[PDB]
Amino acid sequence: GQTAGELYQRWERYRRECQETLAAAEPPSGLACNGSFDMYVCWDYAAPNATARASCPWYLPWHHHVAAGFVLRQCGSDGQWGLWRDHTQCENPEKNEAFLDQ
Amino acid sequence: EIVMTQSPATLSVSPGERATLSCRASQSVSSNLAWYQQKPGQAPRLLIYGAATRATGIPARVSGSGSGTEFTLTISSLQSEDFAVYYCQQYNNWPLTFGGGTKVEIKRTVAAPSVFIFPPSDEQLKSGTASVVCLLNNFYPREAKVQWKVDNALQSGNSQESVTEQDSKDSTYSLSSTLTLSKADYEKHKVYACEVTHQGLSSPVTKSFNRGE
Amino acid sequence: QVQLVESGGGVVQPGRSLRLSCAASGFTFSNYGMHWVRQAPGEGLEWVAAIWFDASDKYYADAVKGRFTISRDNSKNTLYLQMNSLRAEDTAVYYCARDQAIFGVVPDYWGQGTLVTVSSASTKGPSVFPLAPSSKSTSGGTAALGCLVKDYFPEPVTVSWNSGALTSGVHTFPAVLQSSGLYSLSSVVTVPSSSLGTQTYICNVNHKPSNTKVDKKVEPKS
Repeated sequence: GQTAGELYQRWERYRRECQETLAAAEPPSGLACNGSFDMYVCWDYAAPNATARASCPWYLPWHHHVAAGFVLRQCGSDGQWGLWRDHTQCENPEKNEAFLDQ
Repeated sequence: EIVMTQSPATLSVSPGERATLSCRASQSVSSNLAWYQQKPGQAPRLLIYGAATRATGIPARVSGSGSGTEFTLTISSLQSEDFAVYYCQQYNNWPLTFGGGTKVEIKRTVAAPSVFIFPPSDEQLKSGTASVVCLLNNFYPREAKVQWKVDNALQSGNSQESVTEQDSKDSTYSLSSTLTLSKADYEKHKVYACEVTHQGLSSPVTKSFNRGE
Repeated sequence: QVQLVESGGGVVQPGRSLRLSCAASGFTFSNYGMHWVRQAPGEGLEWVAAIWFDASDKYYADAVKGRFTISRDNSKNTLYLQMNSLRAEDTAVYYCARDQAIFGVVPDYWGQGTLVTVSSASTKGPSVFPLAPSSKSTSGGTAALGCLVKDYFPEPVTVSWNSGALTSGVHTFPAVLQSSGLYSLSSVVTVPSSSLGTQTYICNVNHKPSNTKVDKKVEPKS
């Protein structure tokens, strides 16, 4: 009995958890990519030139099947997040857009 | 689908007064309801989501309330930009659905229309058709009725109406009704009359011309 | 900031297919869901479809089930709507809209839209006929006059008066769709009766789809 209202409400709660988590964390001493929410997952502060990881967000309907997965994103050398984001580990195990369109 | 119904279809409010709009869901949508504003010729505009949370840039005079099946949008004091069409939309479950819309118009005193009539031009006649135009200018409210008669023959189905947006200068509307005849039919008859009934007229107004005069 | 511009609108014959596109800028396209919403001329908003930020799932209105397909290319910042088996009642302005989140639940910023006309009619420029001022169009010290812009397809046309120099009191009515499938509209303007002998009144009609520009002079009849 999954509705749009429930999924959106769970996403909003995840977003709120990310805000509070980032607000409580002390920012680091030196250069680092800023902790941020990218509409999908919460990113902690990351070291420059390091690959950040974030657990698959719990609001996903299929979260139990990807609980041990991680989203990946690179922190640039100058302390700016890269644009690339890999959430393949967090995809629905039954993903297939061609048959969904069918 | 969850059916969203808004009331009233048109809300007449004086400038500076409060407008109160109603939206009803056919079943509970909790607080998963949004409100939109749209001016003619413009894209819609998010006002409220979560039934009561204003989007960024939305002034405090706009407020939303309700939960379950009954919601209210309130603008405590209407400014010029507030007169527009407002839609509600549920996102409790897909498919997403919009209400039918509520138009908020400027209320003014009753104003009767000026009725004018235009025979077809000789240039159009030479092409084989004849358009007769009855024009109703600067009236309020919007509700009006136009009836065409050609030598006392009631014309039904061969005319079309168009109405302008409300003109904020005097808060009035204008309406056109166009009667289309063939050239042969037009030249077989003499009296062309459009009759107008409107709340501003004590009795219906007839505007006519006689072909050849 | 947020910019959405739709493309691919135009005329399509009934039963045929058409694909719209939407190009996004001013925000990170891959972080948001998207929507399509349509509006028939003179009518209200009708939701069409929405899609996850990564196309994980897609949602469609009952009216378009089995015919429309929403999709996206995040590398090109483009949203698509593939429309098959189009019918006359699919005629509408089609809006592209960004979702407030990543699923497609609340369209929070909208594009300007693109008009889709489903009809078998042929492209045609209008004939422009005068609505001459007379004693039947006079009130006080003013006279009404205008232009009849008849039998064109498709929308839109634009009308100005005196090359834009006359703009106050101009009522350009919305077009009506005739039983022939061609559109027609009128533009009227109120004018001092004392100027009818010396001031020329010309309506400037532009129908870009048919490459038709017409200036029509309107004056009292003999």
